[PDB]
Amino acid sequence: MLDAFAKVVAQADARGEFLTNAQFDALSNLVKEGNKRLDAVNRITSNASTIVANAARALFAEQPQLIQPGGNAYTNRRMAACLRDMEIILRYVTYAILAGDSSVLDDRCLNGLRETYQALGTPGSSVAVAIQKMKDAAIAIANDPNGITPGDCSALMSEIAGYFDRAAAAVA
Amino acid sequence: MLDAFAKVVAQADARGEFLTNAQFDALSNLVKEGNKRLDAVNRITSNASTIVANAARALFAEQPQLIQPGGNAYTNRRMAACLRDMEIILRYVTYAILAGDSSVLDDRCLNGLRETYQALGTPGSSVAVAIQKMKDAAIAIANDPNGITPGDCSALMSEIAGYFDRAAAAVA
Amino acid sequence: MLDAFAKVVAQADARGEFLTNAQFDALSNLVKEGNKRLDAVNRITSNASTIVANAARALFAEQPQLIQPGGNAYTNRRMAACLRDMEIILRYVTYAILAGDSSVLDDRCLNGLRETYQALGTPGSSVAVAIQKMKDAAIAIANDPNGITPGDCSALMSEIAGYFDRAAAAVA
Amino acid sequence: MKTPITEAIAAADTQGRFLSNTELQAVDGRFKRAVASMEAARALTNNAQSLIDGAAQAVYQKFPYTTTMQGSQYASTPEGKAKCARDIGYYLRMVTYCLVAGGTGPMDEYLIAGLSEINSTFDLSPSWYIEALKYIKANHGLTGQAAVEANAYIDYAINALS
Amino acid sequence: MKTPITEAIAAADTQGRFLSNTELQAVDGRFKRAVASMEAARALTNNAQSLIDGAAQAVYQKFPYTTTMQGSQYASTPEGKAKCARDIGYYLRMVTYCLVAGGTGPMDEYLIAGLSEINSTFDLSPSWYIEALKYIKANHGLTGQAAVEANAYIDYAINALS
Amino acid sequence: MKTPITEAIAAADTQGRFLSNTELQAVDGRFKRAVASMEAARALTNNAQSLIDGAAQAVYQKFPYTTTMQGSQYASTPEGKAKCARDIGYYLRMVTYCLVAGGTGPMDEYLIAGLSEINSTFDLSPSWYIEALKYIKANHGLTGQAAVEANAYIDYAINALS
Ligand SMILES: *[C@@H](C)[C@H]1/C(=C/c2[nH]c(/C=C3N=C(/C=C4\NC(=O)C(CC)=C4C)C(C)=C\3CCC(=O)O)c(CCC(=O)O)c2C)NC(=O)[C@@H]1C
Ligand SMILES: *[C@@H](C)[C@H]1/C(=C/c2[nH]c(/C=C3N=C(/C=C4\NC(=O)C(CC)=C4C)C(C)=C\3CCC(=O)O)c(CCC(=O)O)c2C)NC(=O)[C@@H]1C
Ligand SMILES: *[C@@H](C)[C@H]1/C(=C/c2[nH]c(/C=C3N=C(/C=C4\NC(=O)C(CC)=C4C)C(C)=C\3CCC(=O)O)c(CCC(=O)O)c2C)NC(=O)[C@@H]1C
Ligand SMILES: *[C@H](C)[C@H]1/C(=C/c2[nH]c(/C=C3N=C(/C=C4\NC(=O)C(CC)=C4C)C(C)=C\3CCC(=O)O)c(CCC(=O)O)c2C)NC(=O)[C@@H]1C
Ligand SMILES: *[C@H](C)[C@H]1/C(=C/c2[nH]c(/C=C3N=C(/C=C4\NC(=O)C(CC)=C4C)C(C)=C\3CCC(=O)O)c(CCC(=O)O)c2C)NC(=O)[C@@H]1C
Ligand SMILES: *[C@H](C)[C@H]1/C(=C/c2[nH]c(/C=C3N=C(/C=C4\NC(=O)C(CC)=C4C)C(C)=C\3CCC(=O)O)c(CCC(=O)O)c2C)NC(=O)[C@@H]1C
Ligand SMILES: *[C@H](C)[C@H]1/C(=C/c2[nH]c(/C=C3N=C(/C=C4\NC(=O)C(CC)=C4C)C(C)=C\3CCC(=O)O)c(CCC(=O)O)c2C)NC(=O)[C@@H]1C
Ligand SMILES: *[C@H](C)[C@H]1/C(=C/c2[nH]c(/C=C3N=C(/C=C4\NC(=O)C(CC)=C4C)C(C)=C\3CCC(=O)O)c(CCC(=O)O)c2C)NC(=O)[C@@H]1C
Ligand SMILES: *[C@H](C)[C@H]1/C(=C/c2[nH]c(/C=C3N=C(/C=C4\NC(=O)C(CC)=C4C)C(C)=C\3CCC(=O)O)c(CCC(=O)O)c2C)NC(=O)[C@@H]1C
Ligand SMILES: CCCCNc1ccc(C(=O)OCCN(C)C)cc1
Ligand SMILES: CCCCNc1ccc(C(=O)OCCN(C)C)cc1
Ligand SMILES: CCCCNc1ccc(C(=O)OCCN(C)C)cc1
Repeated sequence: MLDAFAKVVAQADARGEFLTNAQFDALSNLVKEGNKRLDAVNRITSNASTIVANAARALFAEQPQLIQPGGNAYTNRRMAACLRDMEIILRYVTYAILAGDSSVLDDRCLNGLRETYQALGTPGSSVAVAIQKMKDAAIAIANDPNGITPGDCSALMSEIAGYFDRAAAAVA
Repeated sequence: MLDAFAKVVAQADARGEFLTNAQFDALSNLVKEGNKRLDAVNRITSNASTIVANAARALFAEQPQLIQPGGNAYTNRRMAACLRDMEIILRYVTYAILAGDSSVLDDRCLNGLRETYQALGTPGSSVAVAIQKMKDAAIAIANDPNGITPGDCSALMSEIAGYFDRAAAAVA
Repeated sequence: MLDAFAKVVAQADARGEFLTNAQFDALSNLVKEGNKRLDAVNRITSNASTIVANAARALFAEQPQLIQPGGNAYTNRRMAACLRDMEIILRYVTYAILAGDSSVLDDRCLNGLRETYQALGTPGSSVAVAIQKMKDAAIAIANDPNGITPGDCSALMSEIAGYFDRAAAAVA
Repeated sequence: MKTPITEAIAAADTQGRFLSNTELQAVDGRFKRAVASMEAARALTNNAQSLIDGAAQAVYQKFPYTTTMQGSQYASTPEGKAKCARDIGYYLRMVTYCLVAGGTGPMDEYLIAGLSEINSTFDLSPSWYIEALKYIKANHGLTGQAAVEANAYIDYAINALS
Repeated sequence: MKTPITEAIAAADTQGRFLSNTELQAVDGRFKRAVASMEAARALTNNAQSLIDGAAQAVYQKFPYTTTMQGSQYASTPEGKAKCARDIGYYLRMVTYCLVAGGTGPMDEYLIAGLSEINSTFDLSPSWYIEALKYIKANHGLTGQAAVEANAYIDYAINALS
Repeated sequence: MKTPITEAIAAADTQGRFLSNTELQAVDGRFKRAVASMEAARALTNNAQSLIDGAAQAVYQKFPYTTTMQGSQYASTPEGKAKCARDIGYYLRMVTYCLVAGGTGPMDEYLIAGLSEINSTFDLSPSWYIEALKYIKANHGLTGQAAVEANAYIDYAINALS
């Protein structure tokens, strides 16, 4: 995997170049804002079980076909596999947030996942919706103004949304 | 694998339904006729080596190209592999007869078999003929009126023919 | 793998035939000329490291894009993998020369190699050029008139060129 | 799915061999016992709605908080009452399938695998389903071997919840 | 296929290395011995029909039941006589291939692998083929090293049938 | 690539779990140290051409045969001088990348893996690059923690060449 620093290094090496001032400035800004990144990872991680379970309840309320007999989340084994997948994806998203780069999520979670679901007959579009519901809940938790030094984390929240959306787009 | 009972259960569960009277009646009739099923499996199994060897002799008389030098059953290693495959298929067919369901034959024998033969250059249509010759011999043995309490086993013989034909169709 | 003797045997067996006079004569001529084959293998093998390194230097002089940052032989890990592949291919070519048949080279080296390079993004056409540069150097060494009993090895050199060209054609 | 018949076949397949005489007599025994088992399953099926209805009410009476406490995991709303009756029907359906198949396999595969995780994630108390299962045992009216078999599968479900 | 040459190459390949001087001298030895071996194979080839014909008659004389007893496995019919002559020719062909290849490999791969299963399934007696092989040894007329090599492969076939 | 951050994530992934508080504090420490490291990398970058030029001349002075001895591996030609300056720039670039990434990973992956084989195959003396690296250490002008970090990566490269 790459973190944000290794990613810039990899981009520079493929061009045979020392880092530009823009690359140095981009990485310095990431570090300057790093406390917010740590709060986001801490807050999402500490609430991971709630984020998954609430998102699952919301998915099945919206898509009852998934829990009708014969549906892809019917039977406790399929429901448990579905809950597991949601937790797995959330877990790799939190790693991407810590790293500031999506490579860990792409390489260890998303690559091949559409094809896995296609072969199972799992509706990837429903997994995408589950991811989106986790996204909204994770951002509300990461961006909660209570109990934290006030400041602007909108850029980070857009980055976080990007990783969730990348996961959803890879399975839809 | 499924047997006939588990198959009806699986069909019912996918619909979220208790068994219908028709399903209960179908399974009760299978049990009522179960002695005939046991005789068929016993008789085919006890004569398995003869069924294979006679069917092989008949195949090569009909398709001498298979045993001309260069043919797919020429050399003792290829002939032995061919005899082995015939015995394997007969074996899984007898399991399907005992179970009253083709799943064991589909899952553990037939799935991928056409593609295996295609990659080897084995003529699947000749394997289908070998299966058909085993079918005819197996039914004559299972349905022999001598040494058994007289009764009508025509429904069972049609079911047996179905499993052999399913095997032939999967490789032809 | 087959050597030249086993290859003729395999061709004869697929036809159900004893060897023809032409086949016997072809193999007897191979043996009559076998000392030259041994010199060729000995000479190429003893100079293998030089053949690889010189051919690599010549490749990169002709195709500097391979060693520009971002190129497929840039970084010491990629350069080392490239040098390794050249040595591997030369090694299997020397086995084919000893055997008088290309099967070992086809089966243990070339089969699947184009697809391997395609998936890596390695330019197979550049590997083909590297092979051709090794070919020219290997033939000049095998066919050096100094320090050896004078005689005509042109048929053998054409056979040797054939194995190198077969390798190049399999990756181009 | 594991049944007495698929187990015999699996044993033969594991050893790459045709079925043995002992394996055929095992299936004969299954066929002879299947009669009474399937009759039990049909009796439960014919009485399913009354058993489900009564079991749900038995749970609500034993645990009154389930019909008043706020939360989607409870039966305080019509939607929650419907979820609960649905789940109880699932358990009864699984009992009938076990009777038909001759073993626990259907319940193992469709209900028990993942059960602990589902009850935890969705905040469903195992005690609720144990009470429903006890009501079914007390009211299905089966006798003889039918009662032994049905109650074996019910007690197996209770153990899985325990 | 295993030959003295492919064995040398396989050893080098197993160790990921170029061929050694000892491996090259092994192939030189093969090349020097190949002359007499291939001459033996050509002599057998040139005389194949007489050897096959005589060997078949030797089997029928040793085992007269093979020309009268009823069954497709016997030589009681023209079709069975033709199968038998065919098989004897296969064995002789394999001997010639072993001589050409410098080892048992051709016989190993095309005839011996599966032999026991074929003779069992088709009810062919190994003793028939042993007698044919003894006739060939007694009548091929080879001498010197040619006889050592040819009879090595014939005796190897007899061992495979024993 | 290994960095202090990817190592924390890899540990969590290996155990199939979310990140721990200790892992987050490890990344906080990385973020706090990254400031001085990236400043070192920018200073080296801004001075790269002078350092590369001076290092090449230092090698030629220490090993005069490299500018006269015949062979493409030497710097006796303009093409060889250009190859040498290029390679020295690669080493300096790798030092800057290590400073940015917070560890040896970039140098490990892009330069050290395969280094011994490249220097052997192309007849490049490790001593040449060690001298260039010593010149860079003596002339980069870094101080404090920047010097500790830069010289750690330079000394790591020297060790890889030793
Ligand atoms: C957007 C996410 C919200 C936001 C965040 C925010 N945080 C700070 C300051 C700090 N955050 C931390 C957290 C950590 N440091 C660590 O090492 C770890 C891992 C153990 C964590 C979880 C710390 C220590 C600080 C500094 C002390 C403090 O509490 O301020 C800020 C202030 C500016 C800054 O980046 O430091 C902000 C803005 N604040 C919001 O209002 C958003 C909802
Ligand atoms: C169609 C296949 C032929 C046919 C069959 C047939 N069989 C019976 C009765 C019996 N068959 C058995 C056999 C077994 N019971 C076992 O447990 C095992 C495994 C060890 C076997 C092999 C038995 C015990 C019976 C009952 C006693 C008896 O011999 O009758 C019938 C009678 C009706 C019935 O289903 O029981 C029939 C018709 N009869 C034919 O004519 C067909 C050629
Ligand atoms: C074409 C390749 C060049 C050529 C070859 C050539 N060689 C010979 C004769 C011999 N070569 C050997 C070499 C070996 N014998 C072995 O067992 C081994 C492995 C250890 C080797 C490497 C030998 C022993 C001989 C015989 C003695 C001799 O030196 O002559 C000839 C002569 C004809 C023949 O085939 O024997 C030739 C022509 N000569 C050239 O001019 C080509 C450049
Ligand atoms: C839940 C929102 C949806 C759902 C999911 C579902 N998934 C499966 C099975 C699998 N899920 C994965 C995914 C992963 N395994 C990993 O290790 C990783 C990280 C690399 C991922 C992302 C895999 C590999 C499988 C198959 C293997 C396995 O089950 O462990 C199922 C089971 C399907 C079945 O029929 O068995 C289900 C039900 N189903 C829905 O309806 C939701 C939309
Ligand atoms: C005989 C009627 C025909 C024939 C058959 C033949 N088959 C092979 C090789 C293989 N057969 C199988 C089939 C199976 N292997 C299993 O384990 C199972 C149960 C799951 C089956 C159904 C496989 C996998 C192979 C390849 C691997 C192997 O040989 O074990 C051959 C050999 C082909 C070769 O060139 O080696 C042959 C000859 N050939 C005919 O001409 C008949 C039409
Ligand atoms: C050199 C002329 C060119 C070049 C080569 C290059 N190859 C690789 C990677 C691989 N090469 C192989 C080839 C083989 N492995 C074997 O075991 C055998 C014998 C059966 C062969 C022929 C394989 C399998 C790989 C991938 C696995 C591995 O690296 O060991 C690379 C590395 C590519 C990368 O991005 O990692 C390179 C660079 N590159 C050029 O530019 C030359 C044209
Ligand atoms: C009734 C005893 C009590 C009650 C029930 C209740 N259950 C749920 C939700 C779920 N029930 C299941 C159960 C199963 N699904 C399966 O596939 C199987 C095996 C076939 C079983 C046994 C599951 C998976 C869920 C969650 C998903 C879904 O809604 O279908 C609820 C709703 C939970 C929520 O928060 O929405 C309720 C109310 N609750 C009581 O208080 C009753 C006493
Ligand atoms: C002659 C000594 C006796 C004789 C021969 C006989 N053989 C068969 C049938 C077969 N013979 C083989 C032998 C081989 N097939 C191969 O591929 C190889 C290796 C190259 C060998 C050695 C095989 C496989 C068969 C069966 C398939 C086929 O017919 O080709 C028969 C006919 C058997 C039948 O029942 O139809 C006969 C008669 N029988 C005697 O009595 C002679 C003394
Ligand atoms: C300068 C100190 C001395 C000098 C240098 C010299 N180098 C080469 C050729 C090569 N240098 C490398 C080095 C690298 N390539 C990489 O990808 C990396 C990591 C990013 C490194 C460190 C390589 C691979 C080569 C060979 C391939 C190429 O030409 O690029 C030469 C030319 C060698 C030749 O024979 O053509 C030279 C001259 N030589 C001196 O005498 C200087 C003191
Ligand atoms: C097996 C998949 C069936 C899931 N069922 C449903 C699928 C889609 C919808 C639906 O209406 O969704 C539209 C909005 N976006 C978020 C999807 C409602 C139910
Ligand atoms: C390699 C496949 C060649 C097999 N040779 C033959 C194939 C087909 C026939 C042939 O005539 O079959 C027609 C009837 N059905 C049963 C196939 C005869 C010989
Ligand atoms: C990644 C591949 C780029 C390699 N670069 C080059 C490719 C081709 C040529 C070129 O001109 O080659 C023509 C002659 N034959 C031998 C190829 C020159 C440079």
